[PDB]
Parts: sequence; C-alpha cells; structure tokens
Amino acid sequence: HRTAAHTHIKGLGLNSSGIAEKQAAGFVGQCAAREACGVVVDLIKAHKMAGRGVLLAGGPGTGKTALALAISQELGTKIPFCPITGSEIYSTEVKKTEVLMENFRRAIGLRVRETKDVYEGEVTEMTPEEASTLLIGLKSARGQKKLRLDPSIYEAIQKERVQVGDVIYIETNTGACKRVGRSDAYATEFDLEAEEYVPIPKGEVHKKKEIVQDVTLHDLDVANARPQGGQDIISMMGQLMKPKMTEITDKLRMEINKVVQKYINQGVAELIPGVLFIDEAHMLDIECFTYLNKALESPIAPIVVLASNRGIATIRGADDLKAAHGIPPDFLQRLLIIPTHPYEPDEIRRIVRIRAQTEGVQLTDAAVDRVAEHGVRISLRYCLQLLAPASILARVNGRTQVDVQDIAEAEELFLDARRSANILTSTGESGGLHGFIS
Amino acid sequence: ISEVRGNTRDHRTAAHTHIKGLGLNSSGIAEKQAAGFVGQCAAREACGVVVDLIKAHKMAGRGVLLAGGPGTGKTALALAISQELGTKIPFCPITGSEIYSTEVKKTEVLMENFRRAIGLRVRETKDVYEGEVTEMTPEEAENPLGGYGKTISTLLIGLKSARGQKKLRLDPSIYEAIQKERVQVGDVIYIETNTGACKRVGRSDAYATEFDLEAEEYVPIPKGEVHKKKEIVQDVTLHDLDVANARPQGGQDIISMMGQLMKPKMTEITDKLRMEINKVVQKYINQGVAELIPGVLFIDEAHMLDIECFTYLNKALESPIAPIVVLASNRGIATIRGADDLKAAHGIPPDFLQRLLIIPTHPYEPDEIRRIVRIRAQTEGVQLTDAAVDRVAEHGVRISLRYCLQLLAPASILARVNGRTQVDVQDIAEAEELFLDARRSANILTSTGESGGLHGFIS
Amino acid sequence: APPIEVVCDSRSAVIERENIMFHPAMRKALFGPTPSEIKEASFGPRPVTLYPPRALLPAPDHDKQRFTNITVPSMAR
Amino acid sequence: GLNLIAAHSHIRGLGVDADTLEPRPSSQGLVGQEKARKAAAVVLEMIKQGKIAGRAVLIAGPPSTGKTAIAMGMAQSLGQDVPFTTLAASEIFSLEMSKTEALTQAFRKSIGVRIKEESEIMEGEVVEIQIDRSKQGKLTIKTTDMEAIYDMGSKMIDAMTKERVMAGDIISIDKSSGKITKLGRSYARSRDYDAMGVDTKFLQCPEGELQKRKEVVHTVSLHEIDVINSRTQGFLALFSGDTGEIRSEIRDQINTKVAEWKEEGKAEIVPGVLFIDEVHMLDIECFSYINRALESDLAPIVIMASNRGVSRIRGTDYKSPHGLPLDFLDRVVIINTHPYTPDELRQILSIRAQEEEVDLTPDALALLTKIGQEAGLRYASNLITTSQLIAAKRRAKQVGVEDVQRSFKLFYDPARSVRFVQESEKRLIGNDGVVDF
Amino acid sequence: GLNLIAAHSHIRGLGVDADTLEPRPSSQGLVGQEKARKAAAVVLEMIKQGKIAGRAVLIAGPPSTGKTAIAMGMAQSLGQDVPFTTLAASEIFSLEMSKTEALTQAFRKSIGVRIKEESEIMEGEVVEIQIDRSTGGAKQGKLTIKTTDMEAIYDMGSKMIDAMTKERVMAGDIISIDKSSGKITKLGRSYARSRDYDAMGVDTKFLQCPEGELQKRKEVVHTVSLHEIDVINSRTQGFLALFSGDTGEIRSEIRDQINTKVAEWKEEGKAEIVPGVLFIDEVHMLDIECFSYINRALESDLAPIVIMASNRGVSRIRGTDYKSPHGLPLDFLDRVVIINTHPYTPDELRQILSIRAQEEEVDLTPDALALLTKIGQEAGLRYASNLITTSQLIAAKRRAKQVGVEDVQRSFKLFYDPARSVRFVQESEKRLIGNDGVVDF
Amino acid sequence: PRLIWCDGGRLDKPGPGNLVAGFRSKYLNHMMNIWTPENIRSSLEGIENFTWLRFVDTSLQEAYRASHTDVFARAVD
Ligand SMILES: Nc1ncnc2c1ncn2[C@@H]1O[C@H](COP(=O)(O)OP(=O)(O)O)[C@@H](O)[C@H]1O
Ligand SMILES: Nc1ncnc2c1ncn2[C@@H]1O[C@H](COP(=O)(O)OP(=O)(O)O)[C@@H](O)[C@H]1O
Ligand SMILES: Nc1ncnc2c1ncn2[C@@H]1O[C@H](COP(=O)(O)OP(=O)(O)O)[C@@H](O)[C@H]1O
Ligand SMILES: Nc1ncnc2c1ncn2[C@@H]1O[C@H](COP(=O)(O)OP(=O)(O)O)[C@@H](O)[C@H]1O
Repeated sequence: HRTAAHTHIKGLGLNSSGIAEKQAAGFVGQCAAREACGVVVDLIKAHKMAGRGVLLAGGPGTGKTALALAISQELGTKIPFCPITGSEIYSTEVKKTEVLMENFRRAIGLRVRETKDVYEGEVTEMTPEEASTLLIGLKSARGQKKLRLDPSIYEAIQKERVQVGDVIYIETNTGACKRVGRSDAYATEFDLEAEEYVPIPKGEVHKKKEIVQDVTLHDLDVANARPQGGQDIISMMGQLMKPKMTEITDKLRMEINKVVQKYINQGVAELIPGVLFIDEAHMLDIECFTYLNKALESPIAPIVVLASNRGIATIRGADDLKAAHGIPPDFLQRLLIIPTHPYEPDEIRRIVRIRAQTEGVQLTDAAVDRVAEHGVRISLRYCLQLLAPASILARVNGRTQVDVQDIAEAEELFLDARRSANILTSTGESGGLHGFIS
Repeated sequence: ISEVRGNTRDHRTAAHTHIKGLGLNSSGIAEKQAAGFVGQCAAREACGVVVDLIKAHKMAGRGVLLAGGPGTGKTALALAISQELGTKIPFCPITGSEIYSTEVKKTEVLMENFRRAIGLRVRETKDVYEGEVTEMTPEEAENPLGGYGKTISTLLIGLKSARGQKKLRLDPSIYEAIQKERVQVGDVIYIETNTGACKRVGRSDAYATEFDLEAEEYVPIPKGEVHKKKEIVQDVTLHDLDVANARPQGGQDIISMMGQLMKPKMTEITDKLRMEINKVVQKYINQGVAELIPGVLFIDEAHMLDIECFTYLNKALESPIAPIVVLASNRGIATIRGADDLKAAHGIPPDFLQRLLIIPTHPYEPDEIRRIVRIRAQTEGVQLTDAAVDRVAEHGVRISLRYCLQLLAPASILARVNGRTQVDVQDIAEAEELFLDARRSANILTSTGESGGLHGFIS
Repeated sequence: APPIEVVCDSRSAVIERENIMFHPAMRKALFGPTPSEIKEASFGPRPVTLYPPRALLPAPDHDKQRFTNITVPSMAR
Repeated sequence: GLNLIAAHSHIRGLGVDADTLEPRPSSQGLVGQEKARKAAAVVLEMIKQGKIAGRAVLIAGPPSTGKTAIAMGMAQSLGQDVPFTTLAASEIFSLEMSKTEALTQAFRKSIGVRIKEESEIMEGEVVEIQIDRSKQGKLTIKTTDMEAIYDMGSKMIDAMTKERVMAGDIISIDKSSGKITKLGRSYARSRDYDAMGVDTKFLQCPEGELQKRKEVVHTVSLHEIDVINSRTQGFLALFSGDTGEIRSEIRDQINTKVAEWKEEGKAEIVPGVLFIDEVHMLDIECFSYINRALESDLAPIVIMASNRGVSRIRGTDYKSPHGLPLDFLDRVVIINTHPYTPDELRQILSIRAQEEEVDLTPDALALLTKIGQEAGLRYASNLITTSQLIAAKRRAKQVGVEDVQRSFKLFYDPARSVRFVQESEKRLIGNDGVVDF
Repeated sequence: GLNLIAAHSHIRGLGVDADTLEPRPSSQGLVGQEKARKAAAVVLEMIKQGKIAGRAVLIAGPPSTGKTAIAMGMAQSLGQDVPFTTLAASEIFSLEMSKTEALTQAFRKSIGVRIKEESEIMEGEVVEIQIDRSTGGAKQGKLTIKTTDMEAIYDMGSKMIDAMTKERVMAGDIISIDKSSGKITKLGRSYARSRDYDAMGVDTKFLQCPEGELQKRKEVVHTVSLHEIDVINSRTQGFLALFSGDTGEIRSEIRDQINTKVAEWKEEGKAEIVPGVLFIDEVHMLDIECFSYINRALESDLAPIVIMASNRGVSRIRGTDYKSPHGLPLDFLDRVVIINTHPYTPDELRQILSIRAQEEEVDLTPDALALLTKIGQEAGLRYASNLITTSQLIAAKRRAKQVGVEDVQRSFKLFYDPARSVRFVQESEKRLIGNDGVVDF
Repeated sequence: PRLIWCDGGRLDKPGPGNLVAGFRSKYLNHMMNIWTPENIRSSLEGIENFTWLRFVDTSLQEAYRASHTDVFARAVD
C-alpha cells in the first residue's frame, strides 16, 4: 500500500439511476463529467461498440485522468484497459501507423477457461512399455500413481535430465514439464553430489484446479508472426536476429480473426472488447489522425478515450492549420467531447481532506484552510504536494499532526513554479558570472 | 492438373496503347498521323535521330532532355523510342521518386539503374547427354588391381529420350554422382561434358504407377534430343553481374544459407568491383565472344532528382561504359530540391544542363485534338458520331487534353446501358456532369466552399 | 573474453546453461557427423541419411590464420 | 463474434438498378446521393468489364457527406471475385521500405491471377503400419465409410519414419507431390493415453471416399507472386512483413510470366480496385510516382477520396485545390458530393436506428433530426446509442425526448466545443502560458 | 587505483543532522548551503520512507552553485541499498531504439526488488584428492578436507569429479564448493604447502586456513531492478543485452506481466519492493516529447522519485519555439517542486577552497589562500579549484614545499579565467572566425 | 537469485507459480495458430488466405516446421 497520485480514486461514485453524487468514492464535485463517464462505462459493458471516440477537454490541473482511472477501476480486472501516452507512438523499427494497431490489438481481450491437472511427485520407475508408451510412477507423500505417457511428452521429459528419482511437475493438459530436484530419500547416496535436494510433496499427486486467464489479440498476432521464446535460440546473437517488431500485415490480422471466431463458435473462448486510453492526444500528429479515421471504422475496433488539454494550437506535422484541442476537424466530428470545468474554493478543501486521509497525514483545521489558500491562489497540483513533506517536518520536531508552522516552513523550503519564475526574472537580473544563462 | 479456359485472349487499354512507333520516312522527315502520333514533327524527328544514335553504338554517355508542358507527349515519345528499339535492347524506365531508398544512399540506386540499362549478349554452346536411364551395367577390367574386389573399367548407361535411345560408355568416376544423387532405373538425368557428373531431375512418368503411394515429382520424358549440341544466346544485364559478384546466390554453409533465407538487402557496391567488371567485359569483347549493348535510362520526372544526384550523374556519365539518359522535365523556372538557393530552368542545375541535348515539345493545335480523339476512339473500339467528336474536341481545346480522352469510357458505358451501340451527343452531355474536371471542381471549391464551417471544406 | 554467464546456484541453471550456451544440436549440425555414425551409415545394407549431411562450418577465408587469434612468428620474420 | 456494429454496417452494396443505372433513393442502406451514386455505378460497370486500365477517380466533397460510404458500397457490390484494397495514406510512410516501393505494393495487390485446377488429395486415418523387413510395405487407412490397403515401395516408408506416424494419426497425402502432412490424432484414441504431449491436436475422422478430387478456383494477387519469389522460404514474409525493397528484375520476370500464362490459357487476369483513402496526406514525392504507375497495362482502376479545400501540399510550400498538385488533377476525374437535406437526414438516422436495433418515438426522431441539422451526422449518429443506454438505465423500452435531451446535455457536439475553448482561454494551453487560477 | 581525485571526491554524504534536520554548516564536505540542504534532507527522508509515489524535485540555480554536489551528497547518503541512477539527458537520444522507450527503461531501472534466500557452502583446505580414473573414468573418488577445527572425508558423484578436474583442485587449495550447484571458487592458496607449488609465480599470495565450521548457510541478499527482469525475459539468453545495450523496443505486455508478478511476489511475502532515486541531470535538454511522457510516468505505483537540475533562465523548449522558465513547459512545472540555491559568500568560498585543498593534500600559506579567495570572488569556484592543482605543480617545478603568492600569480598568469577569455575574443575579433571573415595580419 | 532465474521470474519456464506459461504456450503455439495444418486446411479453397500454398513447392508439414523453428534449424533443413 503505497500512495500514488491517484490512490484515492476508487470508482465514479454513481447512484442506481446513473446520477453522480458529490463527495463520493474519492471524487469531489465534477458532476456532469462523471455522469458522462458512467454512460461510457455502460457503453463498454453493453457490447454494442465497434469503435467510438471520446475526447476529454479541460485544462491542466482539472481531473481528466482521474476520470480515466475511475473508468479503469469501474470496469474491473476483467475488461482490458490499455493506457498509452501520445509520445509512445514513435519508434525506430516500425512505422507509427502500426503501433496504433498494436495498441488496438492489445485492447481486445480473449478469456479462456482451463482445468489444469498438475502432477507433483517423485518418479518411481521409467519403464518403456511398447517397442513408445512409457509408464511413470509418481510417488507422493500420500501415495504413488501410475501414468501413461504419449511418445511426444516423453521426448520432453527426456530432454530434461530426469533419471530415477527426480521429483517432477507434469502438466497433463498443456504437456509442460519441470524437474524440481532430487528427492531427499536419495540424498545421501553419494556424499558430495551436486543437486537440489527437496522433500517429497506432502499433498496429493493429482491436484485439479481451474484457472480463468486472458489473452490479448496482439499476443496472438505476435505469436503467429514470429516464433517466440520457446524455440527461438538463434536470438542470443542479438544484432539482426533479435525479435524486432515487424510490420504485421493486414492479411495476418484478417486470418487471426477467422481463427478466433472459429474458437468462439465452439464455445471454448469468450470475447471482451476493451478500452484504449490515449492520453495527451496533441502529441499525435496528422499522420495518425488520418489512420485513426480509418481504423476506428473496422467492426472489431475498441472504444478510444482521448485526453487533450490544449486550446487552439498548431497541429503537429502540418504547420499551416490551427484547430481546437490539437485535433483536426476532419476527426473532431467523430468524437464525443466531454467538458471538465475548474474547481471552486469550497471544493478544494474536501480534496485536501481526502488526500490527507489517504496518506495517513492527519492535521488540524487551521492548516486545511492554509493548504486551501495555496490551492486557490497557486494551483491544485502544488497544494497536494505539501501534505507529504510537512509530515516529515512534523514527526521530526516531536509532533504527530501537522500544524500551520510546518506548512509555513514547507512553503519556504519548497517553492512552486510561480515564485521561482519571479526569482528567476527579478532577482536573477544581470546575466553575468553569478546569473542564469537564458 | 490446371484446367485451361477457352475464352477470348484480348488485351487492356492503357493511356499509351495506340502508340506503335515514331512513324518516320526513309529519310528521317516525320509525317503527321502515322503510327499513333498526330503532328509533333520536330520532336519525332529528333527522337528518330536519338534512336539512330542508340542503334549505331556511337552513344557512350550522352544525355537528352525532353522539355515541354504537362500532357504534351514526353512519355509518349519515350514509349515510342522503346517500341522502336525493340526488345533485345534494354530499357529501364525509372522515375525521379524511386532513387530515395532506406537501405542505401540515393546516389547508388542511380548507378544500379545504369547497370540495369546496359545489356550483355553472350553466345555459347551446350553439350549434354540427356534422358531417362534404362541400364546401369558395369564392365570388368582387363587387369584387376591386386588386393581389391571388383575392378570396373567402363560403366555403361542406356539413355532413352523421347525420340531415340542410345547406349553410352563412360569413365567409371560417374559412380560418385550416382551414389550421392541416388540415380536408379527410370530417372531422367543429364550428363554434362566439361566435368561429367550426372544430376537427377526426377522419376519418369512411365513408372508413375508401379507403386501406389510412394510419390514424388513425376517429370515426363525429355521430348527432344539425346545429344544436345545446341547453341545459346544469353542476355545478362550488368546489374545482374554486380549482384551475383557482390552477394553470391548459392553457397554450402550456414551463413550463406541464412543470407538467402533472410531478406536480401540492397547494399552499396564498391567502385573497385565495377572497375574490375568493366575491365573484364572489355577484355571479353576484344576476344570476340560477348557483345555490349547500351540501352536507355528514361528518368521520368527529372525535377524530382535533387542537387546531390546530378553531381553523381556527372561522374557516372563520364564513365567509358554508360547508356543514354533520356530525362523528362515539365517545369519552367523551378527551385532545385536539394539546394534551396538557385532558381534554375527545368529544375536542372546550370552545370548539368550543358550536357543535355534539349528537345522541345509544343502544345497541340485545336484541329489535332480531334484526330487524337479519333485514334483513341478506334483504339478502344468505342465508335461515335461526328458531332460527338466535335463536342469532345470542344472540351479538349477548352479544358485539357487528358480530360477529353477520359470522356470516352463513361460515354461508352452509358451508351451500351441506354440501349445503343455508338456514342451520341446525349451520352457525352450526360457524362460531362458525372465526371467533373479540375476547373469546375475548383469553382465549386472556391464559390460554394466559402470557409471552414459546418457544411464546408477544411482549408 | 568468454560471454557473461549467470551465477545462479541451482542445478537447473547449470542445465539451462549447458543446453543453451552449448546446445549440442547446433554443434552437431555445424561440425558434422561422428565417425561411428559414418561407419553405421557406410557399412549398412541400404543408404541412409545424416542429420548434418556435410560439415556445415563455412570455409574460412584466410588460410594461415583461421577462426583464432593466435600468432606464430612467421618463418620469414 | 468479432463482428460488432461499426459506422459502415448498414451499407450492403451500392444499391442502384443494374439494368438502366437508376439510383433509387432508399436501397441497400444508402440514401439519397443520386448523382454521385450514379457516377460510382458507371465506374463499377467499367471495373467489372476490366478492359480499360488505369483510370483515376477522385471523390471530393465536405466531411460527413458519404465519401467512404460510397467506397464501401462499391466494395460490397463486387463480391469476392474482384479484389479491393483499403489503404489509408498514412500507411505508406514506413521505416523499413521507402515510399515508392510501399506504394508500388499497393498497386501489386489489386490485380488478381485466377487459375482453376484439380486437387488429388487423400485423407485418412492410419490403422496399421506393416513394414516388411526383407523394400516394400503396406498402409491400412480407413474413414467413416471405407477402408483400404495400399502398397508402398522404398522411400515413403522413410517419409513415415521421418514423420513418426503412429497408429491412430490422420495423415493427408497430396499425390501430385507426394508428401505426408500429419494432421493430428483422432478422438477415438483420446481414451488411450492419459498425459498427452504438446503438439497433438484431436480431430474427427475423415468422411467419404479416400481419393478426393475436386475442381477448385485459386485466386492470388501479383503481390503474392512478388513476395514468394523474393527469397527462399519467403512465403511467410507476406504474413510477417519481413520484406523490403524488392528488385525490379524480379517484378519484370513476374510480369513477363503472367503475360505468358495469359497467352497459354493457364491464367486469367482479373484487374481490381485500389482505394487510396485520404489522398491529401501523400506528398509530391508520391504523386510523381502515381503519375507513372497509371500508365502500364497492369494498373488497377484507382479510386481515391479527399476532404480538403485549397490547402498546402505536404512536402512543398504552395497552395493547390484539394491538396493535390495540378499535374495530377489534370489526370483524374472528380465526382463531387453534396450535403444532406433534413428529409434525407431523418431516414439516415432511421437506418442507423434499425441497424442498432434501437426503437425511437417519432418526436425523438424529429428532435434528433434537428440536432443533426445543427451539428452534423457524426454527432447525431452518436446520440442513438447514448439515448438507448440512458433509457436502459432508467428501464424504458422506447427512447424519448427526455433521453435525447439528456444525451445532448451530457456530451458536446463539435460546434459548442469551439465556443467552450474560446470561452476559457486562460487555462487551456494555447501556445505560451497557463494561469492555473 | 581507480580512485583518482575528481571534482566531487570530497563529498561524504549530505552532511545534515538526522535528528532535528539541522544543516550543520561544515560536515562531510557540503559546506555553506543551508536551506537547499534542509529541503534535500526532507526529500531524502521521504525517499527511505517508501510511502510516496514518484514525485519531482527540481534543483534550480545558477552555474557552479552546488547542484551536482547536493545530488552526489544524496547519492553517498544512501549506500548500496536504495538504487540511485544518474541520467545525463542526452543518453536518451539514441539510435538503437526510440526515445520515449529509452526514457521508460530509465524509469524501470530505479525500482528494485530485494529478495533474501539461503545457500549452503563449504570452506576449507583440501588435504588430498584421489580420483579413480583407472581405461576407467570419473566414477568414484575421495576428497579429504579440513578447517582449523573440522576435518572430513567425502565421496563424490560423477558430476562432481567432472567439476574437480574442471577447476583442477590441488592438494592445498582453499576452495568453496557451493553444494547446490557445484561451482568451485578457489579463494586462494594455503601457506603450509608453499613447497608443493612449483607452477606458480615467484610472488604469489598465500592465505591461512579458514576458521570455524566447514558446512554453513549464508543469507545472501540480492537486489535487481525491474528493467533487469524485463531484459532477462526478452530473448532466449537475453541478459547479455543489458551488458551490451543491444536491447530494442521491449513489448509492453512483458512489462505488464512483470508488474503483475512483482505484486504477486509482494503479497506472498516472498519479495519486497524498494523505490529508488532517478537523477535526471540537465533536464532542459529534453524536448516536449519527453515531458509529455514524464507527466504520465510519474503517476503509477511503480515510479521512482525524480530529482533534476536546471541552469537556464527564460529559455526556449526544444522541439517547439516558445520560451518558458527553466526550459520546461508549464504543464510539467505544475508537477515539479522547486528548490532554489544561492551564490556563495566569500568566507564560504574560502572554506570550500580549504576543503578542496585538504582533499588533494596541498599545503597552502594563508596569504595564498586569501589571494585565491580574491580570485574566486571574481572567477568562480571551478577556476580557483583548478588553480589549486596547477599551483601545487608549479611549486613542484622549482622544488618547493608550500605554495605561495608567487605560484598562484603564475597560474593566474598562464591560464585565463573565462571572463578574460571573453575579453580576449572581443578584442581579437578580426582573426577569430566569428561567422564569415578570416584576416591574416 | 533462484527465484527469478529458475522458479517463476522467467515468463517461459512453466513451473508452479508461473501458471500462465503452460496455457499460453499451448494456446498460442498449437491451438490458436494460423500455421497448424488444421487451421490451414480450412482456408485453402479460393479467395482465402492460404490460396497460394498449393503452388509453392511446399506441403503443410513444410510450412508447419518452417513456422516454428529458428533461422538456424530452418537453414539446416
Ligand atoms: N474530483 C476529484 N477528486 C479528487 N481529486 C481530484 C479530482 N479531480 C482531480 N483530482 C486530482 O487531480 C490530480 C490529477 O490531475 P490530472 O487529471 O492528472 O490533470 P491532467 O489530466 O490535466 O494531467 C490528481 O492528483 C487528483 O488528486
Ligand atoms: N502526338 C500524340 N498523338 C497521340 N496521342 C498523344 C500525343 N501526344 C500526347 N498524346 C496523349 O496525351 C496523353 C498525355 O500525354 P503525356 O504523355 O501524359 O504528357 P507528358 O509526357 O507531359 O506526361 C497520353 O495519354 C498520350 O496518349
Ligand atoms: N447516403 C447515405 N445513406 C446512409 N448513410 C450515409 C449516406 N451517406 C453517408 N452515410 C453515413 O454517414 C457517415 C459518414 O460518411 P463518410 O464517407 O464516413 O464521411 P466522410 O466522407 O466525411 O468520411 C458514414 O458512416 C455513413 O454510414
Ligand atoms: N556546499 C559545497 N561544499 C563543497 N563543495 C561545493 C559545495 N557547493 C559547490 N561545491 C563545489 O563547487 C563545484 C560546483 O558545484 P556543481 O554542483 O558541480 O556546480 P553545477 O551546479 O554548476 O554543476 C563542485 O565541484 C563542488 O565541488
């Protein structure tokens, strides 16, 4: 349990009728944006979505990404959520219209249920039956058990160095085997052998457990393009033979859709459409808002929550047009735009109290007003970053709770950006030996 | 296996289908309305002089510019030269925006295209024994070596082609072929003459049913000779020699079996290799075996080459073995792409422009557009009345040349949909509003598209 | 230098090192066949194949000093 | 099932009369764009004829008018026979291959080669391997109906040895080539073993005759033939993407052999459609190659879309209509579109309603028509889903005026977002400074 | 031996008190700066707490006012426990990979995982080895060893005799048979068999016998970051990449799965997460494409505390064209918290020069120290701190013991301070290449 | 340590604790794979993706071995 910048966000805090209530689940105020994000969460769960775009306006300091983490904890662990910033789309190995499709294919989720039948235990004998099939007795501390092996899983046992009485761990379903060690009954056969002597497991020999587990479609794309991990031994050279990201063509995705729809029609897997949260969308340039306008029109595309804080700025990559939000109006008509208004002075105190009781820092009511004064007069990100140093100035001076004096000391030890700009301009007047170098 | 369809073997209509040659006299004077062209006399005479320069083998690094505006016939003259020279002289029509690569420097794709433009004709012989094996019968030697078992002096092979069979006595050191390649009775082989090591092609088709399941390729009997003494003409471009000397094709190791297994990368070629290949080709010409044949490197849209490329072109054209460089520029006073300093004519630097024989190209008269329309219409097969020809010529003079050659396909479609066989004035007057030109599109774009709003364009 | 290895004190780490950093399939595929395998392939009644069908080591392109860095003082010097 | 309701889902073909080319208004999804749809029908009828090679058809017009809708209508109303290629222009700017080659491959994909043949394959489940160590052998294979014993001579016994075929596998032999392809094992032997391996997948038994012969119609593209002949095992490159600047001599040999196959009657060339979406993103270094690749015999009928007015051309610094150079606009033909009347807006919203199975009261449809007239199509079509969902939260079957006004109150159209930005400039990062209150 | 006297070899910690956080004015090297060192003490005491995210502290100030000094003090006042990583902000602009991902690896390098597990080792001198290779092979053998206390005989497996002829264990070696793996690290040679070693050098070290028992368990503590695990789980044998930099774009699902297994290791009690410190030196050399990623990498649970130092005043941001304070955008200056430093009073200059003189062990007369303080008032700390090293050597020219005024006045005569160098450029315009002209006398 | 290098730090070693690595190995390399011969045999008859496989000199087993080995083992083949 360590505090982040969004630890106190638990959920959107809605009613049963989809109406936001003030000071609920960590948020303070911000009604209409939480109502709209609740509608977005219901749209994601409704499974009637093949590409929808949601933009979040509002300047810096307001709660844009807090809404996104509220959505991410409102969906749960089940439905996949991929947060990427705009600046991650640039690479030096692939084009930047292919990393977008890699994020779209990381967004869609594919849930498979398995019943793994694991076999822990000490090998009793290695008897080749036919001349082929090789029986193995797996002795536990509860009883041994015979086991008939396929002639291909035995060539995976045999590659491992399993001889007489090594404890092993056979997966029955997936056919995965690991040699855990040599059993301690055969420990002191010789006296300085070099193995890992482990005791016989004091449980069952046949443990049957079931596991629900997810796979993203991008992992299917990578595992079908290039051999990965298992038998890819020439990758230890590194220079040309490493697993470099390659240009996954449209034909490969068009076939992987066929195969996944085949395994959904058999009732094996389940499909769950995810969320792609692209943050600070002004860093996306015009060679990607062209490609999003195509890639959202697929019948498989996930919902895209874009976040952008800028005003009428210059679209990157094409310097001769200005547009709102850094988003071209060719693309801006698709988006559902949600506003994010600033904070009143009576709605900053509650954020101070919630952020204080998240970090455990308790403080008197005469200091909450001072932190709210710095929140009104300077910024919201700065006033919340004085609750943690002042507690360090509290338990050192023989106190437990934070008073006005510790914050009056921390405002001098920890200057903000505005007073540093005033010192940088006015106090740092002459550019000489002991001056700043503009 | 593959089922043959008995349909009509027609061809497709491109923009330069009707061009069939220059259409000159026996004295070089051009003649109007001949072999596809209409008019354009001096340009066709100059291109005929260029064609004569190419076939006379006196060109050794010249350069020809084609000026003139867009839609006047530069690429038409280029395809006319390429169809006038034939097929046995090379022709590599690259563009200006095809030297920009991401594996090599852009002053290297130019040199590889020079080497694509040069051909080399080699005349040799081919002496092979050929066909399906019938017997492999040895013969015991007269004096066996003491201390060994069998001693075989001459190995007999009965080769049966599809015309006649023949017994063959051979040196016994064919055995190392036969054991390594697994040659049996009923397998077509070929035995060369310079070394004499037979290599199996495959099991014959007559023995395709002795077994049932054990299958491989079942190649037929060689329907030809049994003793080929056949001569071969063989055309190799010098680009192919550069590639086969730089990156060897077939090796026997791991890393050359990863090189052909991984992607082939264009690599830059050191100049010592090209100097050596030129020095040896000029030796085999002096022996009187190989013929050098220079071709044409038609670099279309020559204003896309920046100033870093013409500097390499000066070096490459001063080489003793180089083809002709037919450029194609359609700009007036333009800024050269590399150095954004000098505004030069045609996009060509003034240093490079002195090498070039500049051939002009003039606009077309308003009574020659209708002849081009008649030739293009009888090329596609779309027949049409004379008032329709006059209306298409009206649109050709008043708007564009390339636009009146594109009101023939939708007019023909609307004609054979409406229920007729020939195109009248009504079909073109209806198809002129389904396919607007650039001019009325810009008029709608400026007039109706006032500013960026709701129902407006994005400026 | 030799390549960097992992000092992990299990038996499985030593087995994975001697199966990746050495990996006898590639060594067999690179250097060629065992002479016992040559004998059982060349005295048999029927022709049989070999998994390294020839020695797949490439021929070194420098005759006097191949694949090492050891220097003998040359006879002229 | 990997098929969800996108924006282009109600457009099941172009929807014109095939006899006299009359665009009836409400047919196959598309609504009321009669002249552009007539022109697209003329284009489609000269595509299926396939004689006239290498035109270029630009589709201009304002945004939210239907330029990609008509393209998807032309894509649906061709079938699987004639190819089609959806390539947005930002796909070309790659870091492994240059712009010229990555745009040549867009032309090489849209021309198919069609070839019909007879596949002489043999399915079957192995019963008993009988090897006579004397060379000969016998293979017993069965299906759900038949069972047979076929002889074997020398070497496919060694192929069985290299494949390690046990009793119970499902083998397949292509007798025109002769190579064993083990398909897996049968469900009748899942009861046999207990701890299976990794590679084993279970299958049903083959059904019917052993010797199956069937006439199949293969259709590849020229890009397939170009990439397969690139390197040795290069067939996996077109799935992976691990290919680069393919040489021109390979493409020359391939075009020569496709002409030779057309002469000998083996192959039929089917020209297709290349669709270059948002063509204004191409720089002049790409139009200088498009102006030459539309000259050869092997060039598809290119259909391209555009939005922009008199704008700058990327790569250079001079304005031009439609973002295209004028030496390229002298070559193309242009089909303009027009914005929509409210009578068309109402039934387009009705089609988007019946596609998403959302029921609307007529008052809500009239209100949504007014919202679409005041804000556009892309915002009005995004309010059907939201009003349905808000109706689902308060448990109502039919959406109403209240739910549409709620959806209009919550989410902002792009017309009011500009006034929201210009209303509060001191906090949005304009270009220099932020107040932060 | 690799401890050559650098420009920061005199700082032995932050120097502040750890009980009332008072910056005592002269301790452990850092002398004079008070308010900035107290704020760095507060930041240091909330790093070792661990119950805070990745936050951002910007050490802004003029040149040569002790910013790298405070960072190196915080580096020395943590030991080899909490991972401190320096990052000059031009190591990011690489060509092996992209730029944002190169920044992500520098975030992942500063989140350690500290796990403690046991091994069983054996000390001791080998008395003798007998190996029954008689044609036989490595089948059986006897190993007799001893400490000062113990003595023992062991029998050996085949895969231990193949490690005994692998390390060539003599009769007298001091070996460490790690029992769980089988590796043999010879700690040295025993002194008592000094006759029995012929194939050794003439100068060869010899140890004593190990003291204590012969079979003991060690509780070794390893600490590896998340970038270590990321590079390990990226290829077949991929840890070589983090010794050769040949790692590329690591796919993000690997980082997500390792962020899941680290949490599953923490909840099972098998592990413990230690948040480190990342020092981005010269943060103004980042373009806005970096700040649009640092604004969101400082949001997750797994993010180290970023300490960063800026020199510039109102300057331009790279990538863009608009100016800003400290070379940083304003939406990123909302995140950071700024510590401002101050120039140095002359007595503090004098005692900093005194510490730099005592570090290099150079004797100074007080008159020369007064002259050197007078120089440092007009030319900065770096110039005088180099005049010290120059003046010692100039005193060593003429065979003197203590430096004096007659050597500081020579070092000030030969090596120009940069103010007189700027005056030299301004008064020698026509021959120095300004932009266009070269005049030759 | 022996936790990361041997037990469960590697995402490929399917020991206990790394419960994903068996499932992920099987259902990405043998079930949901577009190169297994069952998932090729259903897509070989027309406009579909493995149309061309009849004409290149391969078989299903050639393609399946070619899409799981390295560049090394494919070179030995
Ligand atoms: N409604 C809210 N309740 C509590 N905290 C909030 C709320 N809105 C914003 N915050 C605070 O704002 C900070 C996040 O600001 P952020 O949304 O990241 O701005 P931006 O999205 O412009 O970067 C978090 O520290 C969070 O505590
Ligand atoms: N002399 C001519 N006779 C017949 N057709 C011509 C003639 N000149 C040009 N054309 C036609 O004009 C069209 C456009 O000319 P083009 O070659 O594109 O000009 P440019 O060479 O400037 O690009 C071509 O399709 C060609 O068929
Ligand atoms: N005639 C029409 N009938 C029905 N729906 C249409 C019609 N025209 C356009 N649409 C719908 O309007 C939307 C916008 O068309 P589109 O071509 O995407 O606009 P743009 O050209 O701006 O990209 C499409 O999703 C399409 O479904
Ligand atoms: N408080 C201090 N105690 C001792 N030496 C200091 C102190 N402050 C600065 N210095 C010395 O001054 C020099 C400049 O400090 P430094 O932080 O490198 O400057 P900058 O901030 O320009 O990098 C350093 O070599 C350091 O030795």
